[PDB]
Amino acid sequence: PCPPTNAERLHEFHRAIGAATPERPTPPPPELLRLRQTLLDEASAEVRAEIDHLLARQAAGEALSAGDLAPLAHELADLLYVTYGALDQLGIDADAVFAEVHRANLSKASGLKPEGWRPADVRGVIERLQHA
Amino acid sequence: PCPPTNAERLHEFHRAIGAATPERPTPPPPELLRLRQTLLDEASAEVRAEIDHLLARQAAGEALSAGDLAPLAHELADLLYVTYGALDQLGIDADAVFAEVHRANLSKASGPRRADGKQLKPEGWRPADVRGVIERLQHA
Ligand SMILES: O=c1ccn([C@H]2C[C@H](O)[C@@H](COP(=O)(O)O)O2)c(=O)[nH]1
Repeated sequence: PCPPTNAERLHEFHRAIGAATPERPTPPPPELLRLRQTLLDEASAEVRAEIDHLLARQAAGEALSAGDLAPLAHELADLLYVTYGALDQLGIDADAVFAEVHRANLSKASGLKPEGWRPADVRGVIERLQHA
Repeated sequence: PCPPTNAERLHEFHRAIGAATPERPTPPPPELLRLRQTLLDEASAEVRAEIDHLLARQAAGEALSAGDLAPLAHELADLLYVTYGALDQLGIDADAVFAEVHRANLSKASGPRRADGKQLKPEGWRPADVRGVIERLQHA
């Protein structure tokens, strides 16, 4: 009926590979935080490498095609993958947190802050996630 | 209908600020790439600072609570926002790309693991065909 969200895909991946994926927000061991940092740094470096390639080709006058974007698109998705992966390993529903950030960002656009603007309250999202 | 995805939320956000983005994959101006790179670097640095802070509290002997994770979770979601933001400005359906990357990541399950925990690739592993995703979206 509906495809899984990208956040739910990360849950499937971590279960498939035996990586920690708690049901509820869970303070992690330092080894997990270190790995998440390393995976983010790896993905971030590949994105930058591909952006630099495209800028260098444009500087030389190349007319980029849609297909020329595929390496960059791949690395940007890898960066999503390990960003979702950090939230999943923390036991934090990424869609619930993203929804709150989106609420605050979109509400901010509807104003310059609008009158009763409420910034993102991720602590509240964390507390509600513990109590399902 | 199916609920909106986070990539669809970015498309909604870009329209709402009056900067509607392409519906199909579209090569961007160089200015667009340099701006998206800066946003990614700043969001990445915010995340790194929060991870460093949690690691420093743990190395001090402090016990983290779930509530202590909210600043990190916030900055990770901000990073999602600017990463999805980049794909949306390129006119590239993030969910289509992500689905194919996901399929190729699930096929790594039989591979070995690195000392830090990273899942590595088994022999015979084949990468995702993101060129095929872009081609499919471009014609469609
Ligand atoms: O432990 C891991 C190992 C790999 N990946 C995903 C992130 C990227 O989508 C892609 C990067 O893998 P490498 O190409 O760096 O091996 O696999 C993870 O999420 N967790």
